[PDB]
Amino acid sequence: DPEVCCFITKILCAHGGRMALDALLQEIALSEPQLCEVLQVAGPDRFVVLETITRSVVATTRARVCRRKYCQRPCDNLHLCKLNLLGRCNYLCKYSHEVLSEENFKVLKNHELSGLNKEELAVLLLQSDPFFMPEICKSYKGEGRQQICNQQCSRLHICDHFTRGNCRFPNCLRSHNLMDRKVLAIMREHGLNPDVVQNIQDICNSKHMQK
Ligand SMILES: [Zn+2]
Ligand SMILES: [Zn+2]
Ligand SMILES: [Zn+2]
Ligand SMILES: [Zn+2]
Repeated sequence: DPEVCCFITKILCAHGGRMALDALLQEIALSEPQLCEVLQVAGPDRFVVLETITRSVVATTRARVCRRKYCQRPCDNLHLCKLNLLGRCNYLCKYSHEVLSEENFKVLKNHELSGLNKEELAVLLLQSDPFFMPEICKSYKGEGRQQICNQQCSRLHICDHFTRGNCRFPNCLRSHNLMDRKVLAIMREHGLNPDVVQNIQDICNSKHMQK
């Protein structure tokens, strides 16, 4: 049911975007096969199930924040301040700080996320929309060479395709490890804590299996 999915998303986001199946069952009030049937039918575009023997669920969405500076309407994306959600916008900003605006509520409705408050929505977006990640080094060509990039580098040395869930290269040498200490340090500065990065990592790992 749509009312069931929406409610799970809500529980997960209220616990930081991730829950172990045991903790979820003790909130949703369904049986393990009832909950698993819901999760599997909804798909990996809503819930990502992972075994770490210990089953865990990660909340995700196909909803996206508009990347344009001056966007000409109509637009099917959310219109908000990226920096404000990353805790880097308190100062004037030309982007909307009204998360649950009229236009955004319409978008949330298309993605069945109208139930969510601004905190739950932010948790969800920080781990689902690749737009919230730091800029990846444009001159990064992969590991195992002398010239990895054109510097002495302050940017991410990760596979750009992997973050967009479209790394289709047979034996890719560009890093897929967002859990690397050097990467986590760049993430922390951008406004993404290690728990958020762990969720991004697992959603990206899931997207890599389908494509
Ligand atoms: Zn737009
Ligand atoms: Zn702002
Ligand atoms: Zn670089
Ligand atoms: Zn790759």
